[PDB]
Amino acid sequence: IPFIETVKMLDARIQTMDNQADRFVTKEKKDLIVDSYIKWRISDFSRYYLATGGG
Amino acid sequence: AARPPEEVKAAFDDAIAARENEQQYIREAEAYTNEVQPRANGQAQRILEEARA
Repeated sequence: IPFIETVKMLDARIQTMDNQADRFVTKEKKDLIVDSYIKWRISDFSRYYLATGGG
Repeated sequence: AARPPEEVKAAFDDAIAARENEQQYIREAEAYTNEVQPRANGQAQRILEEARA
């Protein structure tokens, strides 16, 4: 319906988020520098849009 | 994160490097042994041949 309904688009494709170098402490206090990446998808589009302001 | 301050972080890194250096010293000692023994064998053979001569 014009001027009443707006539309927000959320991409269902898997998003990839990479983490820069950061230091972690092992059990023997040996400092490590770890690079890791995560892949995530949206499960509930309404819930995701609500939880994160504006999606 | 609960990292210690930088000043003591230097000491932590020094401790790890100290572990590595501790291994390196034993490696060099074994190197010295393996180097020195054959020279002793050669000198022994040389003096034996000199006695024969």
